[PDB]
Amino acid sequence: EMSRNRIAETISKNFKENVIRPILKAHFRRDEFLGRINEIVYFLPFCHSELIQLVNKELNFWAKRAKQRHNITLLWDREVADVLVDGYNVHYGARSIKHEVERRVVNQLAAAYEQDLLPGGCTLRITVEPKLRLEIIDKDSKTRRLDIRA
Amino acid sequence: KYQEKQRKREAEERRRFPLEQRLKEHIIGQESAIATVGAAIRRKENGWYDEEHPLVFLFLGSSGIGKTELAKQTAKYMHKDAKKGFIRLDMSEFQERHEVAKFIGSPPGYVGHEEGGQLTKKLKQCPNAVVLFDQVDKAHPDVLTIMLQLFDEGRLTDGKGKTIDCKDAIFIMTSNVASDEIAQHALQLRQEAL
Ligand SMILES: Nc1ncnc2c1ncn2[C@@H]1O[C@H](COP(=O)(O)OP(=O)(O)OP(O)(O)=S)[C@@H](O)[C@H]1O
Ligand SMILES: [Mg+2]
Repeated sequence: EMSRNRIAETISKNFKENVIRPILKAHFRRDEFLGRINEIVYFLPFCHSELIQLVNKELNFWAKRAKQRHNITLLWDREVADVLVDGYNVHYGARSIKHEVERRVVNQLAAAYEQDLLPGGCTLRITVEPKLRLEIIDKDSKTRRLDIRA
Repeated sequence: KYQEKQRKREAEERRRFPLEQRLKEHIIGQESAIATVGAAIRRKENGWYDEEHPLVFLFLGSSGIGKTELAKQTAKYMHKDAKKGFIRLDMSEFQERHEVAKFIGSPPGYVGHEEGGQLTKKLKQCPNAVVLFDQVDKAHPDVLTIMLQLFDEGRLTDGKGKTIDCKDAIFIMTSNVASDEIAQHALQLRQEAL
């Protein structure tokens, strides 16, 4: 709000002492236990850029596994990251992005690998049809969608 | 005559730099607590204590205001860096009734019987030790029932039946019981004084 207002033209200590300190005292029931803690470190939820970075980390993890175990150069556009961010749940956190990548991307990769539609050395671009779809590449103008049967 | 001269020299040394100043080097504030503990240990060291019943303290207050620190410095005053004469016992380990075996060993015919007790061994090593039952309230009250024999008369019979005289010991019991009440009453008295 302040940013868009200026364009038109950190957790505070009071929150820790007034909100979080009574909740910690209520749960742990002992201020002697809390006073021994040097740093009560606060982990905040993810911003949208951090969600895109999490999707890129998960897709890079599966790309490294595909390159090492099988030699399948996996690729994807930024629209793939924007699509997979929609499966993010604030309550579950980064685990929601891992489950969404395993649902949309890696189940298709496993079904393609079982069907032998992914030989060694082949490139593979995840593309938004929003449904993600795999696309194997061989030349500079060949991108056939992999027909993964049931 | 040499023993009397050594006693007078030790008395002059204690009068030159008593436990109150030595605690005020480390402890800040707590002048009532330092005065109480200093008067009690002065009564003990000058021979004006009943030798039958050991001296027993209960340090009450909020968290991190020098209970365990004053107990540690009391032990360092009485015994210097000698670790034998400072029998620390973190009583938050004693949260169940059956944890008295750490004090008094184990009976005949059970595991750990040959090793005997831990506190009774440490008090055999130093009868006049400063036993710090730190966080005594966090133990089971039935575990604190073992301290009745050890506070009224300074005795604690182990699993092997061997009683140890602990009458010269200075038992100290840190606790946060009524910490909120003591803190609120002290803040109320300071507000009334202001
Ligand atoms: N009055 C004091 N003057 C100087 N240092 C202090 C004082 N009170 C506490 N400290 C420091 O606090 C640290 C540990 O404090 P303790 O000795 O645990 O106090 P406490 O009141 O036992 O409370 P607890 O948490 O409920 S067991 C030590 O490093 C001491 O140096
Ligand atoms: Mg303590």
